[PDB]
Amino acid sequence: VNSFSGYLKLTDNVYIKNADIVEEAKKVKPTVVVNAANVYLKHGGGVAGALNKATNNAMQVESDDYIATNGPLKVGGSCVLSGHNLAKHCLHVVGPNVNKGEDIQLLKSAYENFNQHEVLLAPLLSAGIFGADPIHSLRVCVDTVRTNVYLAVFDKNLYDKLVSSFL
Ligand SMILES: C[C@H](CNC(=O)c1ccc2c(c1)CCC(=O)N2)C(=O)O
Repeated sequence: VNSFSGYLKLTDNVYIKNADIVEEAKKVKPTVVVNAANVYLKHGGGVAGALNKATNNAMQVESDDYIATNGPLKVGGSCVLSGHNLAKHCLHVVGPNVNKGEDIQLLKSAYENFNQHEVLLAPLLSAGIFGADPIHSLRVCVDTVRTNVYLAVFDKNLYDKLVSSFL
C-alpha cells in the first residue's frame, strides 16, 4: 500500500491520473519523481521547467554542478539527483526530442531506467514539448516498465484520450 490517490489502474504495475506532477509530488513526497530532462540538464520548460521552478532553482544549481563534473547525459539515459522539496530523489530521464530529430526508438531505452526503482511518480516521456505521440509513449511505458509507475498527465483532454484509447 502507498499514498498515491485517485489513479486509474491500467495494468498490473501502471497507474495514471490527470494531475500536475508538481502538485502531485508536493502532496505525496514520493521516493522518486521523474523529470523529463535533456542531456544538458537545462530545465527551461515543460515538466523540467515546472519542477525546477518549484524547487526555487535548486534543481538547476545541483544539475549545473553535475554536468560540470560528469558531462552531458545520453539520450535514453538518466541520473539520480536530489528530489529537493518534491521527493527524496529525482530521476532525470532523457527521452528523445522529436523536435531535435532524435530516434524515437530510444524511448524504450529511456523507460528502462524506471526499472531501477520500485515505485515512481512520472510524466509520459517524450510527450509535450519533446514532440512524440503521447499515446505511443504510454504504450512503450506499459510494455517496458515492470516496476510500479504512477503517471501524471497535466492536460485533462489528453488524459481522457489516453484512457479511452488504451488497449
Ligand atoms: C502528455 C503531456 C506531457 N506534459 C507533461 O508531462 C507536462 C508538461 C508541463 C507541465 C507539467 C507536465 C506539470 C505541471 C507544469 O507546470 N508543467 C501531459 O502530461 O499533459
